[PDB]
Amino acid sequence: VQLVESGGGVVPPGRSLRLSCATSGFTFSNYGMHWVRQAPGKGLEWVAIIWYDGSRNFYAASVEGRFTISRDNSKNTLYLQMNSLRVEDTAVYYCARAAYYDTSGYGDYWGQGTLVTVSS
Amino acid sequence: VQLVESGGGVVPPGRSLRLSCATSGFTFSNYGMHWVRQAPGKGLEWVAIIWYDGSRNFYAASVEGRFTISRDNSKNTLYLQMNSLRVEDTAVYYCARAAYYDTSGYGDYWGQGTLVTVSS
Amino acid sequence: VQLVESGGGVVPPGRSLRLSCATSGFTFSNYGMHWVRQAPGKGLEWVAIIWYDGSRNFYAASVEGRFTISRDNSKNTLYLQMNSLRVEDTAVYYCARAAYYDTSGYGDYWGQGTLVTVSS
Amino acid sequence: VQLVESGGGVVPPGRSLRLSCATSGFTFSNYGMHWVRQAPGKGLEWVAIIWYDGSRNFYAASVEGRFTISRDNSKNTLYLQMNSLRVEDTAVYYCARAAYYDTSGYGDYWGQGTLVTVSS
Amino acid sequence: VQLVESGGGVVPPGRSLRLSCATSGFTFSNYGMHWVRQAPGKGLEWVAIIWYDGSRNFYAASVEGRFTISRDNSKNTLYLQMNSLRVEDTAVYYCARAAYYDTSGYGDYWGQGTLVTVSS
Amino acid sequence: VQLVESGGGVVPPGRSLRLSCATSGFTFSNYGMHWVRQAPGKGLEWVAIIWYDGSRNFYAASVEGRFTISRDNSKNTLYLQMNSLRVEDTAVYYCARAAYYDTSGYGDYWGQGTLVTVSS
Amino acid sequence: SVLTQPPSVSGAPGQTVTISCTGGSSNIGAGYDVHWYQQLPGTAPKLLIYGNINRPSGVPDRFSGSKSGTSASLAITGLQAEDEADYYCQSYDRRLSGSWVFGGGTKLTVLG
Amino acid sequence: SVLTQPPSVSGAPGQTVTISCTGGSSNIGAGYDVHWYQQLPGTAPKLLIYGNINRPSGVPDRFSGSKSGTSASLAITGLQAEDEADYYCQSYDRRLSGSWVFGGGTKLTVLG
Amino acid sequence: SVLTQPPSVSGAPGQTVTISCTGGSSNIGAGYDVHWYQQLPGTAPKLLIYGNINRPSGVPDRFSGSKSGTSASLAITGLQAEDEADYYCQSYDRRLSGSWVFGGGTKLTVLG
Amino acid sequence: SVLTQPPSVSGAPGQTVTISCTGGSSNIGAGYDVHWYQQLPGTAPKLLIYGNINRPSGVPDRFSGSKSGTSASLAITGLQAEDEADYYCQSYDRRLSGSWVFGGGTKLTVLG
Amino acid sequence: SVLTQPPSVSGAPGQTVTISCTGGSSNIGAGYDVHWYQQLPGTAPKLLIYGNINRPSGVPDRFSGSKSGTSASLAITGLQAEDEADYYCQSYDRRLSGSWVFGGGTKLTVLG
Amino acid sequence: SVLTQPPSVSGAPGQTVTISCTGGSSNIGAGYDVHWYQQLPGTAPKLLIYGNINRPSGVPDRFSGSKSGTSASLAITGLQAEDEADYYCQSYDRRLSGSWVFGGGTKLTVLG
Amino acid sequence: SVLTQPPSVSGAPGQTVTISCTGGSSNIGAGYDVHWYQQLPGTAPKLLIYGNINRPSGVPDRFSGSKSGTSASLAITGLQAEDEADYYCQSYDRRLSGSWVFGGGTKLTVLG
Amino acid sequence: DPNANPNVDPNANPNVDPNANPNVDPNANPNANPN
Repeated sequence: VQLVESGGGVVPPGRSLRLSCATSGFTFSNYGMHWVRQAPGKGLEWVAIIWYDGSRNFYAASVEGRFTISRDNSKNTLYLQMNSLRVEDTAVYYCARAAYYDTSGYGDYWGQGTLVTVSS
Repeated sequence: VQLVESGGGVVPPGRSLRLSCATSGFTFSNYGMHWVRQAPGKGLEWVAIIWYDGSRNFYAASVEGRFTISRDNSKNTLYLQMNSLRVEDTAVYYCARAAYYDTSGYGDYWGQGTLVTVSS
Repeated sequence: VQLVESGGGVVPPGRSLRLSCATSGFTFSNYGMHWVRQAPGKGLEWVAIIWYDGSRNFYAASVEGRFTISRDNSKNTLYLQMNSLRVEDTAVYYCARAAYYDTSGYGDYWGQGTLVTVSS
Repeated sequence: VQLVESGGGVVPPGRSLRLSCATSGFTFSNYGMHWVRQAPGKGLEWVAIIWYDGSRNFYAASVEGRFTISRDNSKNTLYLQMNSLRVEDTAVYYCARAAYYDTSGYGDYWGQGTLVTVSS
Repeated sequence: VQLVESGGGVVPPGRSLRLSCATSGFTFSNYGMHWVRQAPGKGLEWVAIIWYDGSRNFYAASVEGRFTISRDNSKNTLYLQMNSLRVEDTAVYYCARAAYYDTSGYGDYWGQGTLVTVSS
Repeated sequence: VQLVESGGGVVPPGRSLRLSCATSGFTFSNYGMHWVRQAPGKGLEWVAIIWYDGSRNFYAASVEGRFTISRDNSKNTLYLQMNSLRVEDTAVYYCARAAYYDTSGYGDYWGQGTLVTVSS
Repeated sequence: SVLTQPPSVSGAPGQTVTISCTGGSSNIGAGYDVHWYQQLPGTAPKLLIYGNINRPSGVPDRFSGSKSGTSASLAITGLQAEDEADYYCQSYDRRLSGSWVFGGGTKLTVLG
Repeated sequence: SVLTQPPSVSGAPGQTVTISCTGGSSNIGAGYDVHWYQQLPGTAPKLLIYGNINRPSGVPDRFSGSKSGTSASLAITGLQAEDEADYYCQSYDRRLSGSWVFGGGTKLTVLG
Repeated sequence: SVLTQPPSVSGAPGQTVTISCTGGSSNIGAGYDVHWYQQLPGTAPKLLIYGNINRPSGVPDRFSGSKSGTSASLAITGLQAEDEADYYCQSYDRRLSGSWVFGGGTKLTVLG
Repeated sequence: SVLTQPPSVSGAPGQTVTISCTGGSSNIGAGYDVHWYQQLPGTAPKLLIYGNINRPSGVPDRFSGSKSGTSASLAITGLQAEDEADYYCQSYDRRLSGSWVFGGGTKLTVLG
Repeated sequence: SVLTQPPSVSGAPGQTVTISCTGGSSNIGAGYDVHWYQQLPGTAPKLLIYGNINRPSGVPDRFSGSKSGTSASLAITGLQAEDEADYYCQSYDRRLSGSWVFGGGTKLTVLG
Repeated sequence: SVLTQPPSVSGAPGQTVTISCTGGSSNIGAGYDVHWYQQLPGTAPKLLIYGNINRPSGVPDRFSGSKSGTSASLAITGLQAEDEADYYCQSYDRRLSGSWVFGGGTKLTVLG
Repeated sequence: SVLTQPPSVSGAPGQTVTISCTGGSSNIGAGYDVHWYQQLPGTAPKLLIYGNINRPSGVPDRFSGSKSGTSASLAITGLQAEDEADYYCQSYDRRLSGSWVFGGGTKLTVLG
Repeated sequence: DPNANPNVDPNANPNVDPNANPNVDPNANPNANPN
């Protein structure tokens, strides 16, 4: 299970940036995906989830309405569309494969991350 | 309901091998199929499932990403393609016809299997 | 809507017999068809169904692999090919027109049936 | 878009009668057609449909087997052939051009209608 | 590939006008063709399509029954015959070569158009 | 079955060159033909097809309008007329006999090929 | 025979009698619609009731039915001599490969 | 008739009168789009509303409608004398073999 | 090995022996139906019991099953020499990605 | 207009600007591929993008796009004075009889 | 910062060190399962513990977890120099809209 | 080039090697049959495999292959020195105007 | 040998013996009509059946047949000693250049 | 329930479901669709 982040860079504030992850080693269409991020010097923060068939999309309240999560199953690719990026959105963004245990879930496989910096 | 298997033999690790389960006595296209395996001296392990129309495929975690399951409905045949064979993959592989009861499923008819050995 | 069976008779076990149902009064090609049978002293047993375009067929477990259902739209005729007849196959066979209500289906029009006897 | 009914009149029950519509203003061969009818003092009742290429036909349950729908694309003409007219078939018959919206269809252009009376 | 249009000009309303598109650089007989129009100051409106062998024609609802599309393969020419011109039909008309991608189509090569004015 | 290329050589860009294949061992008039080419150091590229009766011709997008394919059944010969040769057209050109399997076709017999060089 | 029916019921003309089917979670309590058929001694089954409560225009309002939980029922009011017949339930059992399942069948005897 | 409409509605000129159309789980609650037709005293029905809310360019913006659950409705505002007509609702019932089904029609009377 | 089974069970012909299969809240106590398979030394597994208590027409009534909480069970009465075999239970573990899970397997020795 | 496009977009040379095209379940979210055309002030439109992401060899990698749900988009990077043009989207509306539908077009002004 | 973690933990090689994770009725005592991730200084967090006690087969059995009430923890025994890392707990908070919540993280220093 | 092939494969005489050919929904998974050709250094390509699995009588059974999903493959067993050659796959691409499309081509090197 | 036929069938005088013929999507299920020929040991084949069910005036009604799916068959009833013969099926294979294809041929042996 | 907790809940397993009947379901309208 290999997840590969791509698309970081530096964003003038107010502008958009589109991130994505390519996957291999498993059947992409059978799994849900997550995005998480870590601002430098900060702990981990959950950002968004998309179901295996796009039936559900949930966002952290701090990014909802600014960020959009989507998938193209035929390309084994997960996308995150961030609009109106703020300074506070600076972080390393990571992909993870959704997993679930019993009364709560978890991510099992992780990629390496890519950095998005929002600055004038 | 008759299930017939062929394709075993011995190969060096790292090699690929394809197994094939030929069927007769029932309508192949109306049923999903399963593969299980039994390493010598061991119990049974589920390996893979394919839906009647190929719309879904699932794999045991221990083989996911290395094994592929497929169907050729026109020839009433079920296939299993194993890539990157490991020593741990030595087993008798068996095909079976999918059945389902209520809250869980089961196999009803079984083939005789074939032996795949992975060793230099 | 008139449905008329033909082809019964007396056949020794192991031999074959072919039944058919001629239809008129409705557009044959727009409907699926069913065969059911009634052993001479029992209730009704479902035997087989064929879809309006011939794409799907389903059989009762008691006859699957021995019986074949088919249609010829240009002759407005439904056929049932019974191979490997057993004594247990003695019954009156009836054709019926497929109908469907909501969560389950039903037959609406029935033929008269024809008798198939399987005996030394 | 003109749709013009012709061929109405009065017949004894048991007799046949043939109705038709001439059309103009649109490409006849690109659209399916419908017939509906309205018994005096009553609401509307759907009678039959024919596909643009003549490949499919569907009839109301109360007329199937007695009525035939057909079309000649080279003459821009829609026909309805009624056999065994019954007293209950007295109605104004109308042509309508098939249209389809999303989950259901509708007629958009209508003719003027013609009256068929069945009486002894 | 080159598409050349000629035949515009100004006519009184109610009059007819025949436009044509001469083509070169490709095999005319292997491709379908389109006409679109652009009223001055407006966006693009699809008008009509003709199949490579002339077997099908489709028209925008706004012109069907008034406009005729046709072609003559021996002279590599596409024609549009407009009857009953209205003031609202003033536009630059363009021909285009049909192309098709997957679930929808597109035009690839375009002519330069000709202007048709309908006015007192 | 022999297919024999002739007419290769070298021309300055802008000039024409005419290739042909003499054929024997089969009924030329019953088969369609193909031309393909291979630039030195490159893979294979399809160029053109002509139908057994000359009714249809198709060309690769990169040559349509510059190349013409033709045949003369009375001489069992296939021709390719190339006008406005470009440097980019340098390649070995080959004939192949059309064959067709089911959902796609193939060439079965191939010639020897001839080299056309375009250079100043 | 996944739908259980009494093998026989009876009553005098003019009386009300019932015929019923008992299923389970896979066939009636599963939400699948119940249908009833009537067979006379020398003919093919005739649809009597469909859709639990609906009936062909050829059936008099003498016959009616219901569905509740895993139970289904056929009621006959104003019993006539002409009602002597075999009555059957039909439904769909999601545990089986066949489209239809039938009950055992109940014979109604009218005590003329 | 699988769609129920009131047989008659009315109002004074200038008032708003609504015509309901009630179906069930097989037709309106099933997601099939509802259409409306208008019939004047001596002619063929004319398409009034299509696609639940849309209308032909020949229809005054006085007519509109909606779909919710198994209910559907046509609202006529600014009632005119010229609106006296029979209005019918149309949909598709998945339990029947026919492409279209209609309600019985509602007559709108303008109290001039 | 997901479902827990003893590695061995035994008894003399004519005796009753049982094979247990113990899971947890994710596989047996989870409401998932338990199935049993029988493998003889030189063959492919045979379905013995399905649906916790039901069985194929090829199985004599000497075998029966049971399910209570997380504990599933197979009992064999009238034990014969012919019953020497490996018995396996099967269920579905909702914490795992695979369709089927098997127990360890129990070898039954008949003390001839 | 069938597909919705903003009437205007602008930016300074060197900037990135986007042009949206929003449809619905019948035209973009319907699975139909979206195409884009570029019209310069005195000529016929040129195919810019086809197949949602592909483009003619005559178009520099300055233009690219995507489609998600019911929203399609054209991105222009490294905006030049020479990009002043009208950009149009195109798709197919399954509710209409025509082969192609267009948006109203967006005019891109480069703020030199 | 939903689940509370100490900012730092340390000990000598060979010793046992622990990282707590404390929540409330909304996220640990809530019946939710606690998970742990280990992040090395220049990479992604990796799953260490799941299901409160379970672990990927790639994890040495030197790590374990537990829970009681609103408390949860991760213990490392036989601490090695290579265990220096940032450890995070993870759960689900009943009061929040997100699928996952994280603790504040703890930094483990091995006093080699 | 629309079909993807590795530029090179290899192995010692006596080895088994495979050559892949990967396409998409326009040319392999599209239901179009895949064909293979063999080219020796000084001549025209020769048909090796046709119809995905069939071959000319001039081809020894050392060469065989099949197609599934969007990936086709040529298997060579009993690799000989004589097998050094360029192998190409071929199909039909429904998005293009040409009858045939080819893959890039793979050179097979036998490590003698 | 394009169409598959058993090499031999048999039965005693008076009995029913059938001869099968099986093709595929290229030659029976392809919509091509199946024909049958009868060959006696010292002569040329005689048309027995044409058009799947029709036969020459020179053939007694002892021979009849049919076609369904990819299967076809010749039935002989009232088997006579004189029926000892070779029977062949014939059709057209859309993948081949020849007008006719034959099956292997079946010899019918009468058990006199 | 007068005080059910409204909305769409997170905290569910978003990974298809490998526990379903993989066979063809013989319970669907077998008739042509006039719509």
